Amino acid sequence: MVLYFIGLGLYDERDITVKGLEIAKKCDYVFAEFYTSLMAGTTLGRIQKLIGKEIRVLSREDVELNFENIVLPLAKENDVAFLTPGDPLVATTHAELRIRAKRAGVESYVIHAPSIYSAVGITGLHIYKFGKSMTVAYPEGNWFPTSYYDVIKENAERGLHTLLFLDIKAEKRMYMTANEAMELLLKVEDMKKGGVFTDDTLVVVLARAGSLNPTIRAGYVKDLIREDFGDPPHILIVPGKLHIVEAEYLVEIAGAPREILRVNV
Amino acid sequence: MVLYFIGLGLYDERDITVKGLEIAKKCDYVFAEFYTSLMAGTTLGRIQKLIGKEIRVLSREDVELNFENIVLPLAKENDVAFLTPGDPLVATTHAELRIRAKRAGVESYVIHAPSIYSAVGITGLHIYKFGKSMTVAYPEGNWFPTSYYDVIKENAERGLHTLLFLDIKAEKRMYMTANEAMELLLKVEDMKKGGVFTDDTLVVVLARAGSLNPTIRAGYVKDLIREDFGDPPHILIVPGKLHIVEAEYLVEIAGAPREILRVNV
Ligand SMILES: Nc1ncnc2c1ncn2[C@@H]1O[C@H](CSCC[C@H](N)C(=O)O)[C@@H](O)[C@H]1O
Repeated sequence: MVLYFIGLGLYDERDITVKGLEIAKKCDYVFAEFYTSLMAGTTLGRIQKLIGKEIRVLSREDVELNFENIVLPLAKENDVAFLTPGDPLVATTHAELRIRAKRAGVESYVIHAPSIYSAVGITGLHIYKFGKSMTVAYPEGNWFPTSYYDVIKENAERGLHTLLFLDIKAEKRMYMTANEAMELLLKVEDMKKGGVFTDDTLVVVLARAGSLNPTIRAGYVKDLIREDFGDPPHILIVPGKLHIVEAEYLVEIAGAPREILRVNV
Repeated sequence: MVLYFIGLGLYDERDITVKGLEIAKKCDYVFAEFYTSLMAGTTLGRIQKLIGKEIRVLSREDVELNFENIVLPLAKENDVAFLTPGDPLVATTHAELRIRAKRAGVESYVIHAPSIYSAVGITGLHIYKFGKSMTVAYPEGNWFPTSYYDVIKENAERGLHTLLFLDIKAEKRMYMTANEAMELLLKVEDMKKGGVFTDDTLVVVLARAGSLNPTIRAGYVKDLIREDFGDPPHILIVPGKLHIVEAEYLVEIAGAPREILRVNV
């Protein structure tokens, strides 16, 4: 009679909360999805071994079109868990799955876990200063989407930081790199000539957040566009003007150049 | 000789990530602070029992003024952990403590935990639609803060939601309720009269996120300003223009008036 939405955290199998693990261990069935994101620092095998339950993986269609035919029926007469990378209900379409549960006469509870939305705090940027967030998407065929670029302009205009998720093909395991995102943005800039993202723009790159050894780097696009930030996933952040303390952190902790202490403050 | 900033999570001691618990268990000395937020579902005892260590609680002054004299010294010789509610670097100034660690020749690592900042996902509001966030601070003497009112206006104009952290004076056991935050906002509307926050403004209240049964309520200020949402902590959210599915969730899950189902696009 209960469905548990349990987050797995940021990077590996230990990023799940003690509450999340203990509850999942007492469930009769355990589902998971890895289409909204992947746990780059672990495997399904390691996650199963830790929970001690076999985990049936679901596709985007399994969830989006048949959550009520696949997961909810079992939740009617058992304790069922639905695992997802990060914090549950962060992924735009997930909240409504709770409405489905309600409609099916199933109770649902949410066990939270670390999300990249809060993990970026490790970049030293004050979290209250973040504005609208967006995802950078790959152009394709006759379609060049550029709204993420307009958002950077609108946020920075107001002194707000912009968090940019990079496109991902979880099935193909093809991640967009911070480098590809920057070059995409330089291309969009050349098209709109808006002066929003150039070689002189200051950006922050966060890779493998959650890991004990994440890669935190800050600098101008002209020097970072070709730097190796390691293995995915990659998160890109275009900061609005900086508070002196944020700059000091980026310089001391993320190796940013002294120049931002006068140029971007 | 290392320093770990370990988040304890949103509500009780089980909201700590497995990574955090296992590392906290092997540390030589364990420090913590409980003034940046409130964990209503646990006590210091349960935390000590859970990690098997004496925890010495620090005050805002011990941290802001003597972190480098109290904590950093031991980090030179032993492995130390600094426990904080939620995520250690979110809506705090704890990030700056890493700079102090570096300048003292001490290595630091951050272990994330579920933060209220991503927990907003449980309100059904798309977290990418959140704009700049702010804190509603208690008036002090003749000084009456009002920036949080302008922020709501700014975000609303852009159709973005506004997350409002509520104030806290842990040394006096004071935790601002959503009700008090609403009262303060109506007063500010009085001074400014920008038509930003009134009896007809739709708001969302999330209380004690992280527990199995948090209070999630949505409605008009005229009907919510006197309603009891349980014990703290509470945050307050002033949504902008809603998406259809955001509205459906608020009504079905957060018990909002059916008529916010009709959006004025
Ligand atoms: N479980 C919870 N439920 C509702 N609000 C919460 C909360 N935990 C924190 N808050 C809100 O945030 C304020 C403290 S701000 C510090 C936040 C913390 N680092 C984190 O990651 O969550 C509180 O006064 C309250 O308004």
